Amino acid sequence: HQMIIKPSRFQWDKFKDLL
Amino acid sequence: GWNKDYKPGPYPQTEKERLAAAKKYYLLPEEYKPYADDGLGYGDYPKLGYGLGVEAKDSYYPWDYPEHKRNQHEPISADHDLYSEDRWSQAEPPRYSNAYYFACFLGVMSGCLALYYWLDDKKMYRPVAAKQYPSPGVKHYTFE
Amino acid sequence: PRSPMASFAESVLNVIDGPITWFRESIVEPNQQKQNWYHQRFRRVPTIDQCYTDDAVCRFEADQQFRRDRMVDNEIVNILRQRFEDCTLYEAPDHMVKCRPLMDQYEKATENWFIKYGDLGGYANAKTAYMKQKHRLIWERRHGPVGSGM
Amino acid sequence: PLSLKLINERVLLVLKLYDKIDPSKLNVESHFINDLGLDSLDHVEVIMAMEDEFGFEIPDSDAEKLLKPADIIKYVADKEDVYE
Amino acid sequence: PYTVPHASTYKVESVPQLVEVKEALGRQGLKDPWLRNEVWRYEPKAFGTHRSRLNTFLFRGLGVGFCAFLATVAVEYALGI
Amino acid sequence: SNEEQEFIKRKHEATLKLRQEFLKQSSNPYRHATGEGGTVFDAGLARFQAMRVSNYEHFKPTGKSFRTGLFAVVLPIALYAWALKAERDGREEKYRTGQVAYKDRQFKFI
Amino acid sequence: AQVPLAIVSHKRQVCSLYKRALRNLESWYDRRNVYRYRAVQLRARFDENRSKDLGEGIRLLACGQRELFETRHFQPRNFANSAGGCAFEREVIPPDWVLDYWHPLEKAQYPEYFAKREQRKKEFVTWWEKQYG
Amino acid sequence: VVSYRNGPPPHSKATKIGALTVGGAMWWWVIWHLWHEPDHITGEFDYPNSRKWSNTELG
Amino acid sequence: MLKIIFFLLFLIPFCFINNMYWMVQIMMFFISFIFLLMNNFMNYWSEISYFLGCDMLSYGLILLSLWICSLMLLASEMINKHNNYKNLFLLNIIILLLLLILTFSSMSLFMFYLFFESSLIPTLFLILGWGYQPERLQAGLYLLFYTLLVSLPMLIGIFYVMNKIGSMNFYLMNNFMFNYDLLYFCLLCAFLVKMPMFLVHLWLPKAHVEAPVSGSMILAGIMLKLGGYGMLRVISFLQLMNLKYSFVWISISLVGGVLVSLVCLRQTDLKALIAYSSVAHMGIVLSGLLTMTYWGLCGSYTLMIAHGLCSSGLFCLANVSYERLGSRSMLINKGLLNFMPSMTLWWFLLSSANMAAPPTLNLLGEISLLNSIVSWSWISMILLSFLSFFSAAYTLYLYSFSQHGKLFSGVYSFSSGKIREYLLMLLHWLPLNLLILKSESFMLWL
Amino acid sequence: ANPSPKNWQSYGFDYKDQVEDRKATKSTFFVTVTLCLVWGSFYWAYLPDTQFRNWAQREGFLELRRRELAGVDLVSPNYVDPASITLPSDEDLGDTEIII
Amino acid sequence: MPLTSACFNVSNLALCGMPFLAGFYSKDMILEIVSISNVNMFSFFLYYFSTGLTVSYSFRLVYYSMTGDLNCGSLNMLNDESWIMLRGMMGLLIMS
Amino acid sequence: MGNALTHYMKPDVMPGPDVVPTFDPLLGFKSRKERVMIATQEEMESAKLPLEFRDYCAHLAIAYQACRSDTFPFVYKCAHQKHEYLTCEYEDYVLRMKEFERERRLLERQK
Amino acid sequence: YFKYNQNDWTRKGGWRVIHSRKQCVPGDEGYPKVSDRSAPSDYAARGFNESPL
Amino acid sequence: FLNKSLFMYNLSTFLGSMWFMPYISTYGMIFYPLNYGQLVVKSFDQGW
Ligand SMILES: CCCCCCCCCCCCCCCCCC(=O)OC[C@H](COP(=O)(O)OCCN)OC(=O)CCCCCCCCCCCCCCCCC
Repeated sequence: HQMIIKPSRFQWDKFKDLL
Repeated sequence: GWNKDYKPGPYPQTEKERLAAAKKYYLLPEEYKPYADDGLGYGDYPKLGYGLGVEAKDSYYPWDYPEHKRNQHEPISADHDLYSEDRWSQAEPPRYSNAYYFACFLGVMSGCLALYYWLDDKKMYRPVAAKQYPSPGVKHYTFE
Repeated sequence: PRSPMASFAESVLNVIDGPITWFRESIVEPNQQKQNWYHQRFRRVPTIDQCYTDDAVCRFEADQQFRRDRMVDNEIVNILRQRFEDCTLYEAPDHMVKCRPLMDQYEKATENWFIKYGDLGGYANAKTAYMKQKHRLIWERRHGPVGSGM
Repeated sequence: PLSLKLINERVLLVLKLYDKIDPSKLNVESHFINDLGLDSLDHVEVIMAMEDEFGFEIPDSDAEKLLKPADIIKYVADKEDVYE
Repeated sequence: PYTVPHASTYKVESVPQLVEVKEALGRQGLKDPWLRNEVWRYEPKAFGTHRSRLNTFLFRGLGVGFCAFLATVAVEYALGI
Repeated sequence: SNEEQEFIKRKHEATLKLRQEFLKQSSNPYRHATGEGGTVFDAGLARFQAMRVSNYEHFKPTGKSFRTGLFAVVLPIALYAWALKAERDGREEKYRTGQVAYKDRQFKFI
Repeated sequence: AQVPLAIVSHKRQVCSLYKRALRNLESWYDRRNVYRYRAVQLRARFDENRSKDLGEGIRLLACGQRELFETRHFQPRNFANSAGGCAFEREVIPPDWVLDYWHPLEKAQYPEYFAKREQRKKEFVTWWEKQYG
Repeated sequence: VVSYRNGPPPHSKATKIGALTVGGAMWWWVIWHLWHEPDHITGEFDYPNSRKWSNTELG
Repeated sequence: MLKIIFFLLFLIPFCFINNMYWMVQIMMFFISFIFLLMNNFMNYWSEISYFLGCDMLSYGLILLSLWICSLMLLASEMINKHNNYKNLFLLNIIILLLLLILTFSSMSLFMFYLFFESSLIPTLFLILGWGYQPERLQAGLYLLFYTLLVSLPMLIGIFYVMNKIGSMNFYLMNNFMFNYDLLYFCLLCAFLVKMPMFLVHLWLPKAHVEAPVSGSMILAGIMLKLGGYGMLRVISFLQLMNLKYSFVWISISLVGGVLVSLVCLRQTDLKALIAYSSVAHMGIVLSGLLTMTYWGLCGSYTLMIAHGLCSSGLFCLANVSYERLGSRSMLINKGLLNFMPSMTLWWFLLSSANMAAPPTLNLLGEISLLNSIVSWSWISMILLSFLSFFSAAYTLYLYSFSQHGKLFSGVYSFSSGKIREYLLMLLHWLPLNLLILKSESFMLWL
Repeated sequence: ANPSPKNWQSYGFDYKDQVEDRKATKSTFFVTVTLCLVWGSFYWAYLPDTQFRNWAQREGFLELRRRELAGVDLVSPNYVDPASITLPSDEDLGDTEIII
Repeated sequence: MPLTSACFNVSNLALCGMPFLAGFYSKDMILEIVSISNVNMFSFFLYYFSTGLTVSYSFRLVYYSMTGDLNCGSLNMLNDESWIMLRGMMGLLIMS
Repeated sequence: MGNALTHYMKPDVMPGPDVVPTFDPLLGFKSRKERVMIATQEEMESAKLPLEFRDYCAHLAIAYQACRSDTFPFVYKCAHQKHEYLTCEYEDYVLRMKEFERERRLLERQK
Repeated sequence: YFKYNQNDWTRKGGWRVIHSRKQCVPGDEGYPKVSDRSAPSDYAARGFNESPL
Repeated sequence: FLNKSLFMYNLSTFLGSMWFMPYISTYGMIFYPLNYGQLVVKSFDQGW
């Protein structure tokens, strides 16, 4: 399973959960 | 390192100013070619390729920037927006002229509009009368 | 009940209608206190013609009743248009014959609205409609009705 | 999933299906002009044969920079990103 | 590219559609080296022919459809008729 | 021509030096590891930026510039203003004369 | 790292014309046997003509370029995975430094991969100091 | 899967069964509506000739 | 009212206390919540306290001012990370917001003028203090000298109106009507510069670019609307003369909208393209204002309210790429879908709000503005279609070229997106779709 | 595999300590979302008739009930009564611009 | 592709008007209403000649893809085991 | 070509499209019978029949609507009754296919 | 919401439901049928006919 | 066989390129707005 080079999505998910 | 530092200067009237402007824009002197001395025309900026757009340039060449198809320290053309890969560029030169395409399209359109609107009152019809609808004042008859 | 589709729709309507009627008559209808709310009635303040030019007390009151009468007449035209829309929906094939008195009444309402509030602009004072009425009555006196004037 | 042995088999199969190349003289290190008798247009036929075989486009500079079948193997393995 | 074959498997004379081109080029006085690269492309076992593919495509379920139509006719006469 | 190949070779040497500068500066681990974002310093990008911003310094009131500023901006403005004034005056004289009915006038805002 | 040189020889020009002519012939004739027959016809047309001089070859090369521009197909066949194809560069891979900007709790999902990346960082910085430093 | 200079890997029974099933479904629908309603392809109602009617009835 | 004014007056000493940057925006959002509570307003002036009162136009403009300044403190965290002068920045923002509240809740023309031209000095201070360009001197001098040169004879016009009438109040000046050319030119041309024309715009694209993010918010969010508010207050007593001279300004504004919409297709800066984008929509606002219809005035108020949010939200989007990619150039900003994919939601949600969008208040402002201009003349259907087509021809270009394509090579490592930025572009778009609900609030000020 | 608690990724509000990030983040989300967008929208949903649009519809329904009962006009064309207004005479006006 | 070719077969003959399918039921009810109504000469030319064009391109769409000689590369990935995909195809096939 | 083309060549011989009977209905001396409606106006408008389908036999369309609503959605159960309504239209079409044709004969006898 | 608190004449912002007449075929109750509403006040009432005022 | 698409090449280009209609929309009538936007910038926005 090759590892895709994705940017960080932690801040968007934390923003969604805080909202 | 700002816009006041690197900017186009006055027009190269003499040859030594043309050589200094060619060396300033990281261009060989033979390649450099300034604009005209008219009111709209830029001063001291190089006149790059206005023949055909970015799609005409070689995509198999190893570029420093594969996007925009340019190397490092290469002078960007002044109408880089109009001659970009997105708008008004072709990978190969067009087969015909610009007026042949429009001429054939409006010729076919003028023929089709003319032949349709000439025949607008020659619609065919079945051997059929008007559709009879019942009215309290006007009565209709059967054939039996 | 005369069709399988009609019986299925009746069953779906009964399953839909049951619990909401239980929630209304069992929970919503009890524990609701009885209170009275009233439609607001406004007395008729004298208009823009029955007061002096130097007084700004009358201009505010006549402007406010002109705005209120504008909103009421807009609702007259809106309800008269909705009557024609309900005529078009309720008389779906035969809307040509029945909706004609309503359309004539609505067209008369639009004509009278354009007589009173027409061509006044965004800043329509009570005095502007009165001066428009003065010039309209003068033009009706000397040039006949508008549309065949000289 | 590919391999260097598989791509080598592809290159020698396409170059041995060419009737103007003798399979006895054919080798992975055999030069296309000095060792084998090929025209200037024959190498273009070999290049478009590799293009139709491997399913991409080879540019003209990379067409003239290939002189051996091992060079074609190294060019294909660099483009399709296999080294084992 | 698993289990690739050799060049001795591919022969020009096995297929008609390439030996027709070879005969036309011999009539014109020319030869061609890339016929053996396209021998696999026309195979009667792996790929079939033109007439077998049309009968496979146009009439894939004609027999099953006719059998189901006979079944529908046979069950329709027992109930409707 | 033999002069063409020397020019192309000199341009290729200059392009090779600029390419080596780009490969040195683009994969810089220290400049990446500073954490402050940015770009590799390209001269032509800054030349393009100051070309797009500053353009009055090369401007002179010639006949070609006057023709461009007349036929590009002032003439469509003048023709559009004349057309709007003519249409509004033609409708306004019909409105003020009284040639149109009350119930037969467009845009009653109703 | 051989950057290609922009000068094109006359033999390279006629080889490029031969390649583009056979690509246009492949676009025009879809069946492989008819394309092969016409390709051998065009190869014989080139092979009867290769014995001339240089100036006549240059003029007839310009005539062949004009002819190939005249007979060019409106929808030329191209490979999909190569440049200029129907599905070239459908996905864009961002550079790996955005992997360095992940959350540490997001970095905990692949700890062996991030440990190997941190091991490879020292090898890259010594390689960069060897190469350009 | 990948295949080189040969056919595909041999198909499963489910694909062949499904292909014959949907071909039988289409052709069963076609021949069933051909048998039950043959009149829809031709004229559902007859078209008598307008020059065939006698002039002695109206004329 | 006096509660909001004294709230900001006692929020003034928050700046002098150290580590107090984030409490001021908390109290600003609290007073925006309180101003959401005090909403008992009708078309006439209510909450009359001395010389301060409020009607529905003033309510919407003060609420927009409070929201833009509250988001302006949220957007500027670059002032807080560096040791740039936070106390002076907070004092300038509070003073400027207080001046905007005072010039919008002004009962009279003169106090509106006084706080209206008091507002340009904190904008001058933000532009020449907190910008990041060598041409901030060219930015602030163009703005101040353009607005001052055309607004000084407006003071002569204002006292000519005072000498002819007697009063300064808006309602008593609504009764009168003047038939003078030069009074009309004095009382109009200052607002005709303060909202962008085609000919007089220059201060706008050369003052938006060289300013900070906060200068961009305060210029494209509420200080293109001071001229709109001024024309909404002045046009009521200059109807006869503006009906004589309005075809020139409407034709110039419509052709200039088409031409500036053609300019943005040839723009290589993100912050300059939104700067010219403010010219095109306010051209439609100016073309719908001078027709004097109910629909033109209501749709102009709705489009100014819905434009002050969306242009400021677009200017926050160009800032969060300028902080990371290091430049505002459109060539550098390419392929940000693979860098910040979660930001691309807010890019397209705020670029679609610049054009006609399905849930936004901008469409309800644009529909009610094109109604009045097509009603004004039939010749405008040719050039409204061209302008409203070219608007999304250029506005899709900024999202398309910045947020799609191959990545710009040779970009160094920058930080990822933050929750503050997602919250900042959340509050620039959810007011645009929550205000179509209760839209009779933000449209019917008459 | 086990990340350190001292290696904390900041939010957008402060870049010096973790305490000021959480307090400002929670308070800024308090003063915008659950005050200005939810409680403020709940207040604006149940806002009374500031504009008189509901009263205009009720008065229009009652007026259309009472005007067609009298039957004079559904919408009155005149602002005042035509007998109450005293128009000037033709000799009084002279050459004045009468606008229609 | 036995099942995919069968789906492509059913949908092309539905498009051309294989009797008693959906496209036939729509196309005959459109086209014979034209013949009993007032239609222009050029409009009646543009209907039926374009229907012949429709069957002509739709059977040409067959011939290059199916019932013809392969012209692809030496390496192909032809398979018919994508069963979620073909389950969606079965649902739309029986509905069509 | 065809029926339109003769209208370009002989307009006085061939009548126009959807032509009404110009001459007398009793000129042929048949004393032909009068078509009498079975369903009147109020049950025609009760069934929501469209104005393009209020023909001389709308009672068969009313019965077809009743049988469609009786076995909905499986409306094929009295499918032949649809043909009954259809052949009434065909009978009307036959009358129309006579009402044109004898008119041409009436336009030929005067020519 | 749509059958117990729909839009009435005292409120503008509700969902104002307008229904068309159902088709009456024989086999239904009352096949000789005309329009029940004929007055102009019956059209688009929104519950105005049951008002206490 | 005679290639009926290579013969009548001008007719097959018109029928093949969808009546020359992508050229008319794209690379036709787009130079005339895009260059004219630059003439506003060069002459009237910055010069005049
Ligand atoms: C109104 C004015 C509009 C003017 C627009 C411009 C002119 C349009 C002219 C329309 C008629 C075109 C006639 C043919 C001209 C072009 C011929 C051609 O280029 O054919 C090439 C090609 C077959 O060539 P081949 O080598 O076999 O194929 C491999 C590569 N193509 O051919 C093909 O692939 C297909 C060619 C089809 C030609 C015949 C069309 C179909 C006829 C039969 C079906 C319709 C029957 C209808 C009958 C009832 C009519 C009422």
